[PDB]
Amino acid sequence: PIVQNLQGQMVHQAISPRTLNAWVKVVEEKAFSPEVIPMFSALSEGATPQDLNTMLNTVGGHQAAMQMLKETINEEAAEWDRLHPVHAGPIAPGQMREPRGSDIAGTTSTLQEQIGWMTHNPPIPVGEIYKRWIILGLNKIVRMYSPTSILDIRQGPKEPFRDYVDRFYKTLRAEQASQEVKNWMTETLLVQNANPDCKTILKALGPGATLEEMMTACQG
Amino acid sequence: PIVQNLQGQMVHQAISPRTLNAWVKVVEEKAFSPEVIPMFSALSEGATPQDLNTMLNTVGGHQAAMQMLKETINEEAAEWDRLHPVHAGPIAPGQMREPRGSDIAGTTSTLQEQIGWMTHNPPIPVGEIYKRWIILGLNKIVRMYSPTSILDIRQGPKEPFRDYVDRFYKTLRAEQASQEVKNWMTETLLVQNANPDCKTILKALGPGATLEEMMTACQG
Amino acid sequence: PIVQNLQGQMVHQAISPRTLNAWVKVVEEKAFSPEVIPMFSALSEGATPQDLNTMLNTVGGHQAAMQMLKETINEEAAEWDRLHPVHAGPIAPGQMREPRGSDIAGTTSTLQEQIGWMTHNPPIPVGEIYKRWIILGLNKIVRMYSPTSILDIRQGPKEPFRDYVDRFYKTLRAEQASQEVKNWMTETLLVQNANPDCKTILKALGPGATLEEMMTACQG
Amino acid sequence: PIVQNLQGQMVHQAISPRTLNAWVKVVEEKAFSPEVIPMFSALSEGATPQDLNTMLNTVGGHQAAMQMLKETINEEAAEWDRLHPVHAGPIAPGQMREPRGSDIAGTTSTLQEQIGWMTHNPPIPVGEIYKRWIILGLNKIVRMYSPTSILDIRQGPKEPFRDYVDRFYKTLRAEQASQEVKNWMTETLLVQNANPDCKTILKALGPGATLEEMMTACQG
Amino acid sequence: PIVQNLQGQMVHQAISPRTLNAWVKVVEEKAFSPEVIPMFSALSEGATPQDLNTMLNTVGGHQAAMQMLKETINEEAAEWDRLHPVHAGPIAPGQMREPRGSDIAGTTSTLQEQIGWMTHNPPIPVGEIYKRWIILGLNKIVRMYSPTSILDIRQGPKEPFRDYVDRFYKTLRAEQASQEVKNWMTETLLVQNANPDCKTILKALGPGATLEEMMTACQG
Amino acid sequence: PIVQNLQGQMVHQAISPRTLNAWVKVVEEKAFSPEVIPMFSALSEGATPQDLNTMLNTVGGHQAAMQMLKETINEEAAEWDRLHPVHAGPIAPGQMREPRGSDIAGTTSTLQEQIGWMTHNPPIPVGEIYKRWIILGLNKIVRMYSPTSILDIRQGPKEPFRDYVDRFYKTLRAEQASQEVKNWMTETLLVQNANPDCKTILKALGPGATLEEMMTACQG
Amino acid sequence: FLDGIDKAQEEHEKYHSNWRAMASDFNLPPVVAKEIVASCDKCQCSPGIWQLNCTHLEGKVILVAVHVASGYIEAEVIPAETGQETAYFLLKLAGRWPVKTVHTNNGSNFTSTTVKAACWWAGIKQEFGIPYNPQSQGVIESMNKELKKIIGQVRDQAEHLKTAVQMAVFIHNFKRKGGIGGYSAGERIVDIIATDIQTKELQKQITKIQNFRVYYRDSRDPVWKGPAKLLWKGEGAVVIQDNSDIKVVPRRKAKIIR
Amino acid sequence: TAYFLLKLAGRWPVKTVHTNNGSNFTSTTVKAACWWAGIKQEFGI
Ligand SMILES: O=P(O)(O)O[C@H]1[C@H](OP(=O)(O)O)[C@@H](OP(=O)(O)O)[C@H](OP(=O)(O)O)[C@@H](OP(=O)(O)O)[C@H]1OP(=O)(O)O
Ligand SMILES: O=P(O)(O)O[C@H]1[C@H](OP(=O)(O)O)[C@@H](OP(=O)(O)O)[C@H](OP(=O)(O)O)[C@@H](OP(=O)(O)O)[C@H]1OP(=O)(O)O
Ligand SMILES: [Zn+2]
Repeated sequence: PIVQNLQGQMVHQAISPRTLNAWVKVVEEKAFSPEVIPMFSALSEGATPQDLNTMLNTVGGHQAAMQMLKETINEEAAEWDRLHPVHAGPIAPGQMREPRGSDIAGTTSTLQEQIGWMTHNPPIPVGEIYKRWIILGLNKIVRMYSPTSILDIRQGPKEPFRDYVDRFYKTLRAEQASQEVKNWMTETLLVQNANPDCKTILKALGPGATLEEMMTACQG
Repeated sequence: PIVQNLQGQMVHQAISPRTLNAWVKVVEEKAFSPEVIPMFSALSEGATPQDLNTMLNTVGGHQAAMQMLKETINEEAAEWDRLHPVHAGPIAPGQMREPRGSDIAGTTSTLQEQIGWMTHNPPIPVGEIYKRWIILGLNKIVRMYSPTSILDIRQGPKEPFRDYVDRFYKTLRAEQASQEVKNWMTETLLVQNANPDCKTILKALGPGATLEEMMTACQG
Repeated sequence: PIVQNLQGQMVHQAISPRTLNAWVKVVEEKAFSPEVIPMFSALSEGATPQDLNTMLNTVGGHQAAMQMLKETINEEAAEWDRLHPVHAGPIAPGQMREPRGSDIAGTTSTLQEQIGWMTHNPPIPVGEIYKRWIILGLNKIVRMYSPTSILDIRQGPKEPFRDYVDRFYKTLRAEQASQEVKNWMTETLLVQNANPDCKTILKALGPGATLEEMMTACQG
Repeated sequence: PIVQNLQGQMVHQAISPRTLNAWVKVVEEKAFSPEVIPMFSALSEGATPQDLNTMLNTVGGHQAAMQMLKETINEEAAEWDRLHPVHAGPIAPGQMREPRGSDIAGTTSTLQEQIGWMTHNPPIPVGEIYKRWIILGLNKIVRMYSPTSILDIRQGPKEPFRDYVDRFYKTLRAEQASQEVKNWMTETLLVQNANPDCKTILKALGPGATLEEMMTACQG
Repeated sequence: PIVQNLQGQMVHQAISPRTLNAWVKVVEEKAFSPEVIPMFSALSEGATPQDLNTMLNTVGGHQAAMQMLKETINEEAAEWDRLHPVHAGPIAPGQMREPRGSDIAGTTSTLQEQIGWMTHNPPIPVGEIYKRWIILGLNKIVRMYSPTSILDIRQGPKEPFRDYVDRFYKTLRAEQASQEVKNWMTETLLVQNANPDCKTILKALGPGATLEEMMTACQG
Repeated sequence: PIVQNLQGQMVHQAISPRTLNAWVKVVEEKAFSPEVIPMFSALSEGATPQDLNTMLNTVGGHQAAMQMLKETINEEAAEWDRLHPVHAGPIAPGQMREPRGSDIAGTTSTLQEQIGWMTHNPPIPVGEIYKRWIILGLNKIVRMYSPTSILDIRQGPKEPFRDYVDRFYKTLRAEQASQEVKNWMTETLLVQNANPDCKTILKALGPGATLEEMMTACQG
Repeated sequence: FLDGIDKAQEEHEKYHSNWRAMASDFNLPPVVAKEIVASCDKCQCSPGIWQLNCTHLEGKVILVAVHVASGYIEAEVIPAETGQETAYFLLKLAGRWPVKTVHTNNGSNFTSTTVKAACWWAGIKQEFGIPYNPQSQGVIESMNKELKKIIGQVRDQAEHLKTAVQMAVFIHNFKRKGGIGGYSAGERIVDIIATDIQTKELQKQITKIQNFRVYYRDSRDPVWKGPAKLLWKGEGAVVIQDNSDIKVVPRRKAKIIR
Repeated sequence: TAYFLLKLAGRWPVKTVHTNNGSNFTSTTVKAACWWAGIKQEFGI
């Protein structure tokens, strides 16, 4: 990617094979899950849009996700073009106009244009906008890939509650909702689907009982 | 490969053994597919033709494809000789002569004159031309290695729609054609060969429907 | 992370993929043993809070501990806000205003603000405060995953005392108490939960004898 | 090995353990197959004869091939000594006489002699000559280690043409001869040694057809 | 850890995760054997006491050894305090006072103190003193870990003397004594406790015989 | 290891963990064989005697050979002291006397003395003499570790000559003798210790020939 | 069929075994086993398969054919390595035993036009390569080496090579008792052929059944469901399949329509 | 406990196991494994 030098200006270098190998292996070994959402960002810091597309294209299988994210990239490019109108007229020497909807995706822009835009004054966060579009695509794809809702989780008749609440929280994180909805469901849903003994213990604890007391009470 | 020093100049370096080892192992462990096209292009960036042919020759197995791509390289060299005029006569000293069909293939050009071509003014991107020739050859090879065509795709009575659309897009990527016909196919063909229930569902959906709505409605 | 340049000044850098991959794999592989507490501080030194969040969010499963640490971070931020009054008024550039309960966690602060805080004179160890909050969260996670207390370990009738003392100290390091109580318990329980021959040797040695002489004399 | 210095004087460079480990593992792993010929030339670029000897002696087992290559090295060193005229006259400081048959092999010559020969103007390609000698030795070793001829390959009546052509080209590369004979055999034996149906298909296709045409026609 | 920069002053460096992982795995997997003592000095050259403490506390299991090492570190800190009286008075400008007993252990001193001490003129090798204390702890823990002494080892009549002399040397090197005492042991006990046939053969050969002729004397 | 800066001075550095780990692993998994002798010489270029002794002491098991090589080092140091003139009395400023018997072994001389000797004018190849002493010790060790002699090997009735000549050369390489007798014995008994059919075939081929013909005739 | 369909479905969902295994284990017709196997989303005749091998003894070629389900042996020495004699032996064994598929290995004489014509006339599908059964590869070679062991033992008491070889193969087929069961190879092969005849009688009985659209009612519900494909009728009940589900209903809760 | 039960089933044919009403013996994993293997359960000895 484009990273700083030792007390020098920003310079471009090829993507390290280790990074892309780790990305593709963690994509293939682990299914689409929320934990891959931040990891990708940690692997895409200061990366040009061309490098992002190169990393994206190496994914093998699950082409439906690729088509979904390409469609979302196209629609976001159209939104950016219509909200930020395409200015007309010649550009002064030493300057280039703002990247278009096709330019951010890298389909109609070369690496030299990306380098010029990234280091331009004022800076052009085209790569950051492409990264956030990819983040939105990943959010909707992990919404798609989640096979179960949050209202159909019930603890077993004698199943330990540890992994039950663990998977409940795991499914809750993959749910696209609001903060207050999450608070309500973590206040009410978990107690309505528990084993009778420690669920009545929780009902005795009353509202506001944090998970530490609830887990120390449901012991055994 | 040719690499730039930190705030320095362009210098040649030997190929790291890990890069070629990863290339050969990913070639031998993964069957030929379009996703190997970016993987090859992300590793051979800024590489002399000598490195390109050493990486190409180290591949073990499927040597019929190697012979086919060598034949296409030879025919592309002939095309370059026949369309780009051959500058007859001895060029004046101080300027590197026009690369031949063998020179671009690396079969007769040593590393010293390759570096001279790299540092010539104006720069001569012979390595990029050879890389694009290799890309075309690999496209022909992956076209050859396509297990089946695209018009015979049919969703089984018990086949899930997810796997059906995944393999449909896999074969669509495996198809070599223009973007317009790709759009026409992805807009018309997939709905024709689906299961009757989802066929009627998509017919009720009508035209101008994104694939996310189709896949959400086809569930069950 | 924040790495000092070669005979230069401190410059910001992103977390290497190898370090985060090793951290996540070592966290997910075996268990939430107390030994993760030192190794964490061996991988998150001089790191901005957002990179701490990125390393935190990559954990696979075990979301109950994640909720625990998030709630403890929120309550500690509230305590920090209530104990330290907000400094209002105009703020000079280069030295930004006091961070809030959301700025310390980095959920609202950006990279530039964190860099400014790091380079601010007087120094702002907000990253260190977040790290020590994470240390407390890890301590209570170890408490959550502690199999049992120390008050029930009894040496076997024929079990060698080596494994007994080893597991006693293993449980002791996971205990949450003051140092004086730990010294008292390691002085008392060891002699009160031993085999008859080892305990008679201990009482022959009398009080004030360290474990060295104890387990060199109880040998045989 | 001998590494060029950035606008300075070249100096000896230590051999990385990665190259030795990779070389020994790839040698011990699969076979004395032709694919080791390029790999070796990728792991010994610009290496001193001492480095080549060190790489040679690292192998374990299969000492018969080592004896073969040692005998060939001895005979070709004798040939080089008998063809190259013996240097006569005083040797000025900063220069050295032509390396002996034992010196090119590196058995007796020290690293200082190799450095002096490299820094001599014009440089003596002793390393390149020894490398091509090793290449010839490996070629004849692979010739010995091929347990099949080119004229004995038969295609089963229901055997696909794919693996037939694959093995045909494997044996073609395993066989060493003039290029014209290789072209003649790959043009004649391919059609002449196939199943009757595809044989008549190729006869209908006519002579000089590219292998892509025949492989597409023989399908079915 | 602490590494001098090329053409520059010494600068603090973060701990390599691979080094820590290799250290912890080699400590946990093989044994508490003497050969790990030199390896420690290979992985602890030029490091702050905090680095040594982090390396020590990351080990899993064998917590009795860790407690013993901590107690010996405390007693050596007390010894350092008693040998070097606590100098009172104002701190010299730019010259921090010598580390205390708790300062060498690093439990009460921030990293900046060690950073200043390492680069201070004259240099203060407090880290080397801590390393030597750890070496003494390793010596005593490997002494107590040895299950058998050297005065009771006996050779069975139904096995070759190879493994007997091997284990004799294992026990000899596992015990800490003067060099002359070790020479006397390897001169007397190697022949005073052998099999009778080999004992008589060596008595016939006479004293002052090397181990090579000793082992080649009674083979089988 | 101590290394020379490009167009600069000679700076001492610590041994990389990779080299030591590879050395100990290859020692463990590849129990003493001739091919390990070059390996050490590939992993000890430009290394101080302290580094050599450190990597020597890290070995685990087979301490009888370690004591043998230690004794040979001591006796070679005594020989060096008794042969090379030992100088005493005043020492010229800016220079130090040559290393003694204890200094070359590294038992008494400090690392700074080795650093000064390596950079001295003229340089002192004490490290290389210690390396060649270790080479001689390893040669005698591998001579000791020979499973059997070289004149007793035979070929089984159902044993192909391939692995027969392989083991013959493997055992022959483990012989420390002159090259002339090696050539004499490898030309006569290599057929006298084989199966009668190929024996008579080789005898009919003529007394003595190139081994390639003798192995091609013996094929099958 | 006493609730064995549910057991077979559970066993195929947990193991996905061969249809014949379920048919033999639960005493069911092969049709229900085949339909249960086809119901599996990840899934899609041992008698009558013979294996041929060639060996060299006393400087002469001997061809031996062996069955897979029973291991019955036939062997003959051929004066000269020609495809005509192998074709003759193939047609003779076709005219002596019911052969459906001839499996062999790679061979120049096996790919002759004469043997191809001979097998095309008989309507027997021939192939060579990996054995059809994933197991019992070593059975053929073990039997061949047992025959090779016994021919050398019985050669001294015979005057001709062919007579000795035939006597040895006769002893191996008849006068050599095995392990489990402990009887002749002829007995096991005739039992296999008899069970094949019985299964073909079952097949023709199923062929007697046809479309015969049948409606069904369950648990005396007021509604009538269907149509459902008829599988079998007997013992006062009818077993049918519909929507990849096989169930047995009493006759009083069903109707049959021509 | 379920792991040991499935291992012993894989090493020997078991049709019935006699255990007490312990939580480990009646655990969800053990019950699932024994029902998958078709092994009858009897509580009380
Ligand atoms: O190629 P291998 O023989 O399998 O060895 C690899 C290789 O290390 P080396 O290049 O030093 O041999 C990996 O490095 P990369 O190829 O990923 O760059 C390394 O991975 P990390 O360096 O990222 O740790 C991996 O270690 P691991 O298996 O723990 O992932 C390690 O394998 P070994 O540890 O078995 O040598
Ligand atoms: O420590 P060195 O012997 O000089 O080798 C390093 C080391 O790689 P290994 O640990 O696999 O040997 C670096 O990894 P870190 O120690 O920084 O984690 C790696 O850096 P990357 O991980 O970014 O690849 C670097 O490679 P580079 O110089 O390209 O940055 C590579 O040096 P070599 O590639 O020369 O062996
Ligand atoms: Zn199935």
